[PDB]
Amino acid sequence: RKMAFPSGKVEGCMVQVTCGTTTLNGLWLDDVVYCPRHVICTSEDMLNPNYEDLLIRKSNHNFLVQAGNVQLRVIGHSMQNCVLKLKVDTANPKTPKYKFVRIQPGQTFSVLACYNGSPSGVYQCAMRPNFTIKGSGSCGSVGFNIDYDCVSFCYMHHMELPTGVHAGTDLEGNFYGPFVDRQTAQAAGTDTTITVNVLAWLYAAVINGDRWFLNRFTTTLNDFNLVAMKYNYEPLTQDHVDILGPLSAQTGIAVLDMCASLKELLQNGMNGRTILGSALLEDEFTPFDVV
Amino acid sequence: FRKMAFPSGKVEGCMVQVTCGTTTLNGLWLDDVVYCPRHVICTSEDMLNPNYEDLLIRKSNHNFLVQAGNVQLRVIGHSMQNCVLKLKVDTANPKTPKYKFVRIQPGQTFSVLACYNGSPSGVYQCAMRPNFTIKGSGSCGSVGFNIDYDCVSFCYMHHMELPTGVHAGTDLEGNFYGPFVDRQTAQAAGTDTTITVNVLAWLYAAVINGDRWFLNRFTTTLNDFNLVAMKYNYEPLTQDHVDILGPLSAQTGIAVLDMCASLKELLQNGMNGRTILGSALLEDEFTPFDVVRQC
Repeated sequence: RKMAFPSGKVEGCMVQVTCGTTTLNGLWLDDVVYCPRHVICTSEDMLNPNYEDLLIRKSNHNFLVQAGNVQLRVIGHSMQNCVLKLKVDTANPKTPKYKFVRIQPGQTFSVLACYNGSPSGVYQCAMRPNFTIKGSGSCGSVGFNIDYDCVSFCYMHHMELPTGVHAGTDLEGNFYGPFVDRQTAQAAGTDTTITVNVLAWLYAAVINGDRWFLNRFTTTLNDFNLVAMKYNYEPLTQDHVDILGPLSAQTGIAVLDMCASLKELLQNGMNGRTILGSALLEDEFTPFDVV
Repeated sequence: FRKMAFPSGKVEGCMVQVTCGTTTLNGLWLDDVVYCPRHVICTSEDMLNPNYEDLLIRKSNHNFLVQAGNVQLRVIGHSMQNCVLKLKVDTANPKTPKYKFVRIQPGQTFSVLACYNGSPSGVYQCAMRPNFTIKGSGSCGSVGFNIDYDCVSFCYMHHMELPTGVHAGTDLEGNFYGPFVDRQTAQAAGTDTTITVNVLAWLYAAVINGDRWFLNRFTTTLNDFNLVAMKYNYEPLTQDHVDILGPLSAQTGIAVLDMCASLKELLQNGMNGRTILGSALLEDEFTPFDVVRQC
């Protein structure tokens, strides 16, 4: 069961930002509301937005920020990459311990999906290798991990792409992948399985006592990558084999032996079986998640 | 289309740790009462055949250490309602949400906040299986809930792990779901069925999301589909069910019975190398309300 983190510490930060005709979600941390800069655009302006120019025509009072029933007073505003930063007259009393992290493809986090500043649901997801999220007016929703009462914020939703997938940035406002906050013809590159996440998950099934998919073979890293890429799997790298090291030594299965198992699995299928609870190979669990 | 849990911060503010003797598990703290599974007072020995009436007669308040994180709560009274043990406490939880104690039917879904000894670890969406079990994740005493307009409707509290890896528990008034007891005795889940009405709502969710390949010009019968359904271990489809799907049929232009034809024709021939919304197994853990609520 993919669990998302408890959302409460992020609910306490979700606000509503409005600029003219446009509303979306912002993130209240101390005395700064963070949100996507395109809150300042019309639909028209999304074709070719000049963000410096649009922002220069704005005062603090053009930005209406409501945390629940209470309108917050914006006393300054500043663009950093594609994120807007509104200084407010009131540090958020509900501010958790928190840090900003940029995550890399394959890693997981929870998303607090909101609508106009009210949290609507939480879900667990992975950053796909093409830098998108297969997910679910949630602009400004944030993705995060919690580690011993400290929320590490890693993602903010910005755009929806033509194939029904989401693109966004870190909280320094820097996009993941080649995407811009422009309604252009940008499209997701070919998406591939997070191979290392399937192997960590295969080791999880050995931990919960299911060994039926194993075989007597082994493989080389190179021969594995050659087979697996023909099924559109991400290359496995020496650094992936290392990260899996602790799962290996715990189940006594060496990594390349599990690689051999996966190769056969892609060749055969499940033959009716399920492994953990699933009838397909799951790539949204990391080696850190399983342990 | 992702399964989504309700946000859990209103429930997080309610989780406490409850220890009696050497036993430790999770409690729910609403106003001046802490709720938790009664088998907290149980010894490894008594768990084979316990007389909860007796072993709680012999317990008094000081036997229950209740900690709200970095705060021990003073128990000032105890009582049992069915299989839930209720603890009056010195203080009343200021984070208590507006709430209702509710009991749900098989095939309804809800969100669980798993906790390890009073500290919430994570949250997932799940469904109450037709055999009254939860396929799920030191979680004992964790609760299930649905949120509607800032009202937490609690519907589940976890008691038992069953030998097949599933979970068994009660409503918040202490009544078990399914033929299970809170003793360490041989108990198993019945053969599980698929939640038909939830599979049909999930097929509707697919035509809304633009995957319409499984549709067929055909119409079938309540009776003749139900025979095709008993043979695949699916729950029978009733008229209240069809009524429940009328919204989604109106929105999509596909009558429930014509969607049933689609379902019956995919139960025999499969997807022939296609998939529904990126999945090849028939998801049965989304209710109608869940699909409407998300579309």
